Amino acid sequence: QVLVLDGRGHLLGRLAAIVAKQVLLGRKVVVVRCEGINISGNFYRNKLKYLAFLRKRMNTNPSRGPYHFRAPSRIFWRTVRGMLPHKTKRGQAALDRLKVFDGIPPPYDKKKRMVVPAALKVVRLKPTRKFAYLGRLAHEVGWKYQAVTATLEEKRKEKAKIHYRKKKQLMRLRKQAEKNVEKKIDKYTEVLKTH
Amino acid sequence: VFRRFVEVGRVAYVSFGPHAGKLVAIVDVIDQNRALVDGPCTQVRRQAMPFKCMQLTDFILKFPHSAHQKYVRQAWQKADINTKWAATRWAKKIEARERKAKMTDFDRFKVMKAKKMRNRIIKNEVKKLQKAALLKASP
Amino acid sequence: SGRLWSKAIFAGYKRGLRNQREHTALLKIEGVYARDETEFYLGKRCAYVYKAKNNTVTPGGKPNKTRVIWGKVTRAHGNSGMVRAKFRSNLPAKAIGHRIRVMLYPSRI
Amino acid sequence: MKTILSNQTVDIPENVDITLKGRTVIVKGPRGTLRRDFNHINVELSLLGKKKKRLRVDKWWGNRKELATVRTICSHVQNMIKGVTLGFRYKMRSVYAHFPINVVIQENGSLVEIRNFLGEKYIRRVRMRPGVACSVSQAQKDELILEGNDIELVSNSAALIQQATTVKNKDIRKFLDGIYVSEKGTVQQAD
Amino acid sequence: SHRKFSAPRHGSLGFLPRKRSSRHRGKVKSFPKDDPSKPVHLTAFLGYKAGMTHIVREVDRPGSKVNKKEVVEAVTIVETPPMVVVGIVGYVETPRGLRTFKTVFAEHISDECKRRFYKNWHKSKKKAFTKYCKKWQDEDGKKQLEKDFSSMKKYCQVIRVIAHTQMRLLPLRQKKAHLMEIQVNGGTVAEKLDWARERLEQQVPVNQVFGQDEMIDVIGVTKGKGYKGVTSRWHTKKLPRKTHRGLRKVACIGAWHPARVAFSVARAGQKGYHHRTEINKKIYKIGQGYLIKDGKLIKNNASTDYDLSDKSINPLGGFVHYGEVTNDFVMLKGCVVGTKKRVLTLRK
RNA sequence: CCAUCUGUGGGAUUAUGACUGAACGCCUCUAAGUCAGAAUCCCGCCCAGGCGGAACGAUACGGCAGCGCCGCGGAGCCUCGGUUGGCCUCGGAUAGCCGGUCCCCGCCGGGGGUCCGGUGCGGAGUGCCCUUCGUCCUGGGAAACGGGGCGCGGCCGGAAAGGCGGCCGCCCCCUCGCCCGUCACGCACCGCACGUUCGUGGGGAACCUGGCGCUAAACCAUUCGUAGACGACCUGCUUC
RNA sequence: CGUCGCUUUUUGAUCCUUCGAUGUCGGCUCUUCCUAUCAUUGUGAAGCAGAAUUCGCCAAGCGUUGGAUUGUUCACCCACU
RNA sequence: AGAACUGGCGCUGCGGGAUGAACCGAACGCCGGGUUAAGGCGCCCGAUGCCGACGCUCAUCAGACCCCAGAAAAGGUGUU
Repeated sequence: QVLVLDGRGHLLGRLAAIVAKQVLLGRKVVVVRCEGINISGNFYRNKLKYLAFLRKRMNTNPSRGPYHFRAPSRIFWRTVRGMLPHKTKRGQAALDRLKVFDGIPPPYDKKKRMVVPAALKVVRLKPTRKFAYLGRLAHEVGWKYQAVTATLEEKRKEKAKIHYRKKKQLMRLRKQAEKNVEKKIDKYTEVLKTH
Repeated sequence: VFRRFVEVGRVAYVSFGPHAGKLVAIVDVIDQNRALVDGPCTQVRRQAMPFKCMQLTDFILKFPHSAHQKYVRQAWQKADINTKWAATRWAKKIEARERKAKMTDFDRFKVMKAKKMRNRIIKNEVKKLQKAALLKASP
Repeated sequence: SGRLWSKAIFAGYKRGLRNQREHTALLKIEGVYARDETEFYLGKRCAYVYKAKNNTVTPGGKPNKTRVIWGKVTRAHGNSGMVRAKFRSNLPAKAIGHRIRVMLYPSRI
Repeated sequence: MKTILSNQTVDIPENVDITLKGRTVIVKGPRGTLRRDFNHINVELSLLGKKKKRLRVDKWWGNRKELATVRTICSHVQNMIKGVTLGFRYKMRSVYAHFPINVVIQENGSLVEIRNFLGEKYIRRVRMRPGVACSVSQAQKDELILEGNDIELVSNSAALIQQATTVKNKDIRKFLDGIYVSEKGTVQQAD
Repeated sequence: SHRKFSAPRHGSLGFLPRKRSSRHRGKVKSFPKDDPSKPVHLTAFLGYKAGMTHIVREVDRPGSKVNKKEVVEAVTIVETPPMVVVGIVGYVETPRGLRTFKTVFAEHISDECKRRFYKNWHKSKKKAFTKYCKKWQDEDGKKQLEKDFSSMKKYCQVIRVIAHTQMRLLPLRQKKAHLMEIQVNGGTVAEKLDWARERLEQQVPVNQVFGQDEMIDVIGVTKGKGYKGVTSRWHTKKLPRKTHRGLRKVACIGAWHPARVAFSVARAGQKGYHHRTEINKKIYKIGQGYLIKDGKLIKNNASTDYDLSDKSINPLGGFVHYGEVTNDFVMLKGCVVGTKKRVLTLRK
């Protein structure tokens, strides 16, 4: 049906190289909390090539022309717009299946997000080289919604920690409830055969 | 942090390549990313291997520096590595992970009809714990 | 009752970079991701089930709105293990991304 | 060159005890406590030995440029062990020309208001880093004594008075004003 | 190339889309953003301009060649009848800005309130809110109405107030109430909404929001001047008399190779009737309009303590193209955007 | 400007100046790490609001229909795509995880010893539904919550795009709601494809069919002139 | 004394395109951009005491006029700045 | 601008060089299967989704594939 990618710790283009291929095959990929996306190189360089990106502007009127989106959901969304053949109808309908969400919505906060170990800052960069957030280069340029985005995360991470406490509260039983010696036989058939 | 190392005389699991699954003993290192390993009682002979091919264990050994197969064959069987490798909780995993591969199709029907039994035995008994802790605090 | 076909999307045509060759599709079945392990799927008979306006069906059942384009796996393709296949028609190019149906016929093992 | 291991060891005196979260160095001394997490440097900290308290910092595969910075851990530990027991006293003397540099301190040693600097009619309120304190220097004229625990909260704040007193649009080879750091000592002497 | 004698741009590109504004009422773009310490008070307010007079006051400003001499200043007076607070509108804030959470309107609503909900009051059956005033009387719909305040207190954060003007107390012909929607910058959201449910459909005078000699902002729509050309719109210089086909125009509207007219060049369109915000207008006097019993009638407006006369701020002959002020007013200093008889909002 | 009125602040930083501090036993503004910093750049304020989204109001009987919701069958017409779902920690990477007495949080959990496991088995290379062909005779293990649902009724739960999630108590009903054995039966359509599921899908129009309901606005014409090239806009028309 | 480049705002060399026509000097009017910055902001250096100056750095946000003779571009001059 | 030896465009498409007269491959009846050439193999875009090998490299103006599309002297206790 639908896959729900988490966005923290991932690089920008290394994720959207994967996302743009899994969307031209017919799946629906939803990138969730794209606020915390790492990007390569030190912060001041990535800011310059996004500040110097802002002057890309047709001279006779800019209302027509280069639509600089500023929110870090539509930063990542413009990157997949580059790596799709979006002029054909084969590429217009590859943006009908991508919905990158800034922060985490209520449709998807009670879903289980996935991560891709081909685009992670953990796996891919050498640990002695600097990185930059899509969080605070998008806020530094225009996107005026940084405070009310992190404010809603602690209301999500409040109703998550009480859920993670209560799932392991439910899980603590089924190791101790499994303690009864009554059901002995149905484990001959699985310790032998990959319990 | 870093509770085990590489060392002259360390048993090392080998992850991939032409020697997957077999154990080797790190005997001597050469340059920054390769070794000179061997296994006498596990059918993999003295040669050089990279370090990203192998996979460290908790089995130190007591060798000289880069001795022959005559004195590795002693400390391999004197330590009884294969028994100590088998009855640990990491060759009970890789063997069961390949016990599921050679699990045949009639065997899966023996699994599925017996898995769906015990997971119902636990549920009508974990409910008996979901009721004897609410009844603690009805008032 | 129960699905008796391995899942498979339709991935493109057998192309160079400019021109494409229409005569053989190439697939991406769900599950193989290496050429070394696609040897099961060589020769399996694959079908493109889709919908249209009238009826025309084959068995004892009355015709309803389904029709199909049969076909078979030709050979392997690439290191990542996708599979090209030669149907007895050409694919309508609308089916890009939507699944086809790789059966269990041609079963040697 | 890619050297196998580079290391320095750190003694800890018995009056103080470092415990660590990992790369966070929780130092609890007599006069205060302080801490510096080091998540930028990727080196392991291993305290070792009872009754002796040796701290050992060791970086296994650093490039000349990361073999460089294993000393920067242990040199930044010995400015907490020396800083939590002694604590840093900085003494700056105002070199004043014909116009005397006046100064008062309002909010418990944290707001320094610097008037009559070089005849200017402007007051410079230079609030300090949180944790440090000032002094009207007793038994010494026009001196200003800064105390605290962490040296990079002291000296950064202590530089904000030498830097804020700047003679602009003039000569700086002549016209020598400002309250320059002249003595970098500790609170407890000879200890 | 390289103009040889520099000039600045005629007109400013920050006001650039010179449009007939899509509104007649001055929309407040941004209210003052509050601290929760200060008391429970409003921001913006409605008033209609009527005309202008001037003034003579005794300035006090030591340091100029002006101090303690009589100084005339051009003033403008703006008539404010008391409002009636009707709706309570609560806003939740998102990662996409604000969002209107839900609203509550007052129990019974007045006659010019219902006149905004139609484009024809004559033909229509006047049937707005007839099935919404029946959720206050019933206790079936009452507890799901106060359900919409305790939820309003729990989630949404920047609540506002719907009010409008009283149009029986003006000399206009208009009689539609200009419904507004203004923000309460009170304390916490407990005290912010606790102050409004008590005071739905009770009035708000102008001397309850504004203090005299505090300098405020005006939002209004400019004087509509028509379809005017370049030398009257961007004030580009007239060409000399010998010019063929036309004098009152810009001559060269761009270079060759950008083969495309820039937006930056000055050309003709619709001058006037734009939306503007005048910044920093001091209020000179708050007036009280036609007082009650004792004496046949009392005018007593514009009766300063250095004048001592039976006068009122309606000029002799009444205001030109407005009428005659009977009510409270606000006299600003200077020029204020709009025709006479035009709605222009004040704002803290 | 030939008279008058008004024009406003924040953030990351450039250059530069420093701090601590190695590289290099000393020195160092830099290599890791920190600080000040401006007509710059970004944003506020101001102007326009999008093949973008909210909130609320009103919803067409008269002499006749009609039009909504909830429970309704029955057929026609069009669009096509899918063959089971995971209902959620935070984050760490020179480490993190589980189980745990004690002190600190309005009788439960934030803080430390202590005990496990770690190429992750309290393992989305996994997990649970599950491949349940139907049904009967007929035995054993498992089973005191019965489970479909027009239910009936209460409750509180989830605002970032809530379009959902439980509990408790009663109700036409069942004690065959699982696993293993005993007994055979059902289209066994005679080798053969478009099988099985989402799904009593989604869209629009009629006829016999049950209840609860509702009985209005737009634009023209007229008028206004706060507006006007025309359009548009601003307004008015009560039997006082 | 040398020596190494850059820019196409000078002139020249070349003839690629246009000869069934690209309307060719200047000025007026007007918008935008360049930085190799005259003034302004933030700094550094001086054979910088102050004041007046000069050379460098980030920098195109802002300004860079009125006049006599000339068809003038350029010039030169008066005068504010 | 002008010559010498050979080849090519001119008369010529096709795969490649992002596009291109001449460059590198290769020269054409109409097509089914197979394999390669110069080229390439993160996504546009067929193919590295190989558990590729060994190094070098931090750029507040990175670099990135013949002809071919913007550079030198001199200098650096950057670093090997």
